[PDB]
Amino acid sequence: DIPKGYMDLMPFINKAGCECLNESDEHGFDNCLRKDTTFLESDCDEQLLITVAFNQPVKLYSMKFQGPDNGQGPKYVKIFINLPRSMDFEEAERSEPTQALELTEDDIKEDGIVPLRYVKFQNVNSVTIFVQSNQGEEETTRISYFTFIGTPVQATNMNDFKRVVGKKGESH
Amino acid sequence: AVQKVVVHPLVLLSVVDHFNRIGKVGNQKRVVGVLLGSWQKKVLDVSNSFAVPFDEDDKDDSVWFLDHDYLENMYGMFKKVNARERIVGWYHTGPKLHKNDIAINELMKRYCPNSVLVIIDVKPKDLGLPTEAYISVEEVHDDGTPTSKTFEHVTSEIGAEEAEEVGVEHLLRDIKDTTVGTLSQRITNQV
Amino acid sequence: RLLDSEIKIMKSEVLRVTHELQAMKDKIKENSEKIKVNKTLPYLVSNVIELLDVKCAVIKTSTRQTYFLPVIGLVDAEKLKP
Amino acid sequence: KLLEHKEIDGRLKELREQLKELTKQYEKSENDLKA
Amino acid sequence: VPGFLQQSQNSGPGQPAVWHRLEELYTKKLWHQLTLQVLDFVQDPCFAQGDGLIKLYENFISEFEHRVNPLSLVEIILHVVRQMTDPNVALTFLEKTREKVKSSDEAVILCKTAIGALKLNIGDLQVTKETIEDVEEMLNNLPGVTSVHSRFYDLSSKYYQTIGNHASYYKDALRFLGCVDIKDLPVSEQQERAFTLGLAGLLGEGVFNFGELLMHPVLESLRNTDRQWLIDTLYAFNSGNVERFQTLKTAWGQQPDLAANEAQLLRKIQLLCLMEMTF
Amino acid sequence: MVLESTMVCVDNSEYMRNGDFLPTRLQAQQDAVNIVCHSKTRSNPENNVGLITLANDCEVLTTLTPDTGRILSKLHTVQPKGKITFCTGIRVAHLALKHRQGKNHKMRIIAFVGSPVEDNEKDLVKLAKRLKKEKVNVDIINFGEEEVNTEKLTAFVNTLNGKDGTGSHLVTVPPGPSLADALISSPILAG
Repeated sequence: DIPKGYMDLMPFINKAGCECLNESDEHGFDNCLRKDTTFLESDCDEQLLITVAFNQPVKLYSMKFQGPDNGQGPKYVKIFINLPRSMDFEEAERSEPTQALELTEDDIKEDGIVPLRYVKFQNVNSVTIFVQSNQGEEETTRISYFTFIGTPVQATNMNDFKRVVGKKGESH
Repeated sequence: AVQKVVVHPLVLLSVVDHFNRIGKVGNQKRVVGVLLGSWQKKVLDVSNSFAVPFDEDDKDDSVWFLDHDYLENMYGMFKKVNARERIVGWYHTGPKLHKNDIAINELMKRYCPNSVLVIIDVKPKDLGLPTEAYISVEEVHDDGTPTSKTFEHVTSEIGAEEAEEVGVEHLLRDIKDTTVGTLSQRITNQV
Repeated sequence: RLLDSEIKIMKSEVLRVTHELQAMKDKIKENSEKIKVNKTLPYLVSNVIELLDVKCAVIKTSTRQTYFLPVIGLVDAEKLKP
Repeated sequence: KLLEHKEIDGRLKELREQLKELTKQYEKSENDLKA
Repeated sequence: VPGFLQQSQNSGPGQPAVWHRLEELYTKKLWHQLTLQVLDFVQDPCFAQGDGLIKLYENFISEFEHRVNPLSLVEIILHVVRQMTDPNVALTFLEKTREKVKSSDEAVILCKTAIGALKLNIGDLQVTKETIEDVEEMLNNLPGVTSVHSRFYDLSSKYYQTIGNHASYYKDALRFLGCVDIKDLPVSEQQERAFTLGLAGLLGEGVFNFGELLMHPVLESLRNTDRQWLIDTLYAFNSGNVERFQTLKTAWGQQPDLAANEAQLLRKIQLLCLMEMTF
Repeated sequence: MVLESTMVCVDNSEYMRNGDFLPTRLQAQQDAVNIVCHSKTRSNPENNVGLITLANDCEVLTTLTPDTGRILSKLHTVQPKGKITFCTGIRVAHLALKHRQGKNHKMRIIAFVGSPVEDNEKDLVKLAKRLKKEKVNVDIINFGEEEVNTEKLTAFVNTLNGKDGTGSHLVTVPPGPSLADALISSPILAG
């Protein structure tokens, strides 16, 4: 599927980046990261805060929060970007998201792709999803599969540098 | 004690940038950073400041992160670029103090014996003097009132080194009102 | 009774002081190399003039110009002389 | 028992004296780099 | 040495609760719980006769004590020094502690204040400046605990016994009262302090009455019932009404040190009247 | 074995001047810190550790770092002064550890309870739920002055690791001359 000129942002995520919260130990973030029946389900309650970091800054265009039709699929999600620190559930309840989104049942299906306010996502390095509610108001929320679509922003390797031509060694 | 603290453009622009940086994504009542300065006589001159990772609990007013190692090595590197500037005081943007702040000042006193705190209310754009300065005091009050670990006001003002002065003037040029302003500016100043 | 009251105290503080000394030595080496990269020729030979206290030196350049130094530099005030 | 205690205590004292000397050259290095 | 916890089992009301209580802490080496209760019992309404056991007990506790809080000795020693009542042996009693009390806890100041009090008792002026001026400069560094300041300021308020200490006595008594103000001891002592502070204010050469102590709870709530004349003339001073009858009332209320200084007192009232009247 | 960041929380209350452990409790907790941190270091060099005091002002002596030498060095002059303020100490521990660089590192809190602790019964049980939603593994060790796992602490830890989680332990030390051996018997390597 995917849109025109965009590619999956999955190859750019970082394993050190992933800090999904409130996840059940049996069913984790890697599960909702896979295109399988493996899914993430929350542990304490329906609230579920999941953060992901990227190797290079990336422009996000759309997101696919696919989830099961058992009523545990995400309903209301707050979107935050470029968090400096780890983010608390109370803050997520009180902080203004980069984008507040209300998924409908069609969005949560396996073919359901959710558009994003692409203007607000141009130098995104770490996204945070605050799943606040589910359709069926079930005790725990399940994320069947979720990835990000967009495009890399053409960053550079800071420490790479290196001399290329010139005096080789000493100058003014 | 400390009779005066003079604050340069660079620190206030840096804290404005820090406030916009944090409130962009992590909107919070305040941000906390560290000032750098030098001592003349008993007046203090502050021109440098860096943001430090900080966190405050909403109502517990006793729970707080200020990063020790980050502060230390950031100061070390800022000394590497410019060694004159040593740690004096810490800044925050909250228009109000907190019961939690005196602990922040006590931690900062580990790095400076007479560390001075500065409130820089970036959001207010009002009558005057957007910087407030406070020192730590502990004395018997000489009048029978119970002693307490207290913050004490020290007068503050804005002063600029010549390079910062040309830098600020160039940006202010378009909105700049003339210094002389024969009658209009003087009457408006009296009003 | 005896020799048992200091087993833990003697066996730990020396290691900590040694580790602090080792890191302190590495930081000394780093400072020394930073100075070493900053003592590169030319040196613009010049003559010394009287010293002042507020320990600080005055220099007359081979280019025939007078400079005052707030600090004398990498050499010590006792060795030098007008 | 006092011989081992004296050995370790004298080693500690010598190490701390050498550490004061080492901190002195460290302060000298910082002072001349600041210079 | 361990036999002492049974030899000492007598000489106390309720032998178990007073000796076996600390014996259980001593036996199984739990130390700070012991240090809690050792200080607790010295305030008992008895003659603190357990100190006689403590004369040897200090040897048995401190051969290999290895935990004791320096305050959790000095606070009891400053009461044993009062209980023993011999000024000669007090000096050596405080020393065997002061020599070893040099830890990070600032407790040697308590010993210094104690010896200052004992020396003030035996000779109020001889070298009593030194036993306070060795604390004044070291009252700095850590001014936050303020109990040390309480003891020091109480001592320097007792220094009013030196003849010329009247205005400085007022200042230091106010400082002591600011160190701690909650009751913590009988209202008789608080009213005595308030009364002496009133005389100090009315008598000091440079202090006349001063305010906000007339509104200080530690005197007004105490003298509305008795000795009201002090507060009455204090209100007169803070009102400037140069008044004879109530001045004579406070004169017969406390004749020496107040009545023989009429010429001084008048000079205050008239002065204050000017202050009030241009106010 | 697991990739983790650990905040050790050592008591520096005046109650630390107890002496039930080997010669001095004050020295003993240092060997305890040594053995617990060595386990986290040898498991993997990337696993990192910081330290905290829970008594009096809960100051962060060391921020999270793989350099265990900084932790063992900072244990000097820990100076037992106050009393365990666990209520804010446990939460400041997690607030401090969450500022970690490598987010893949697991949550882990180890804290030393060497003093009696008072807390609100209605809320201490749901601080366990709080740290559950924050996904924090918390091992708490209790000392002789704690009357062997007060019911509040046992309930708190049981609900923190309830429903058969990691089984994070609430280990009471055997009162008297015993070190942290009860942890290295199994819980530190299994739990």
